[PDB]
Amino acid sequence: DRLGVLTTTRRVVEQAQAVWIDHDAVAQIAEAFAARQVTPPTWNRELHWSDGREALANYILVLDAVNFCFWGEPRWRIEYAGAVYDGYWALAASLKRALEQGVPLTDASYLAEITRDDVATIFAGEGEIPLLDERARILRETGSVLAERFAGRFSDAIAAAGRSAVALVDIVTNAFPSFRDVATYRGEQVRFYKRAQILVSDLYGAFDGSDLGAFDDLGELTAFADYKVPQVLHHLGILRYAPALHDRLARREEIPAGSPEEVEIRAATIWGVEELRRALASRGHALDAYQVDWLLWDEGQRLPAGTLPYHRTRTIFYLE
Ligand SMILES: Nc1nc2c(c(CN[C@H]3C=C[C@H](O)[C@@H]3O)cn2[C@@H]2O[C@H](CO)[C@@H](O)[C@H]2O)c(=O)[nH]1
Repeated sequence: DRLGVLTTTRRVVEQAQAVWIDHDAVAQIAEAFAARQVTPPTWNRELHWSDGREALANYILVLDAVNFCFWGEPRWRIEYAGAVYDGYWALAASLKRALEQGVPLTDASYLAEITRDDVATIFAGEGEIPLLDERARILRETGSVLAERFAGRFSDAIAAAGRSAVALVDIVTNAFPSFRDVATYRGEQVRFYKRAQILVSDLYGAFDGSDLGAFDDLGELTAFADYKVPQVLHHLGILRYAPALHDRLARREEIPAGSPEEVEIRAATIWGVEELRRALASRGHALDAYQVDWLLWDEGQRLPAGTLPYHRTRTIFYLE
């Protein structure tokens, strides 16, 4: 456990007061998923952009740099190629739309200099992308670190990982402050690394496990502690919420980032996915944790209305 995500989240799950895993539900979900041999959707090529290996690598870095927090009213929606998109697909469609119109979002020089007005246009639609100014600051940070550290080529960073998914997460969090996804719980550091781990899996997806997306240790990635996978784990009965937390999610009351309740949901999401992976594997359906994550996240896209709302956390980068 070379990143310490499973080890530190395990401490949270064992002590957790608002969140617990129903291991009976895990076994019952495993039985059903293993029977119909469910796999995750193929990495989505319609709404993800593509080009040369150097450009595609920078595109993945940019995509996942700003891959967070799409909720709010009025709902942020985007028009691309005849269809309207919200949430993640709005992020993906907005970047692809921009690049196709010749916006150089793969050029470190441009990224380093990008204005509030530039990213407001890239993400222009109904409402406004949450934390707009924050995404401008991250794209500047991302651009200038690419330029200074890696000759404006994320391929250099990937090359230095030596086809270790875990080594690449560590290289990203070391170099890019905004990818440092840790918290504390009862005075102990909890490590999560949602966006850095997503990034590694998105390279694997984009490059078909070849060239820059080649990794010999993808099994070492955990789930990505977001707000849809826990909502899917709650819907499937795997995650249970205590009264006060349940009522907060139902009332759509925002939950402060790094608060005990938020850290417990995220830690229980990691261990919810890992317990489902173990149970599935025991029933002869061996998947990697990131594959179980993708599968569950896909389920998140078509939950039956009346399902308990996802937790609302404003992703904070107070330590720029
Ligand atoms: N755990 C998890 N979270 C994901 C994703 C994604 C998008 N992933 C795509 C890439 C490969 C998968 O098959 C998906 O189509 C966004 N997100 C996050 O979901 C939330 C709402 O989009 C945000 O917190 C995003 O950062 C995921 O796969 N797993």
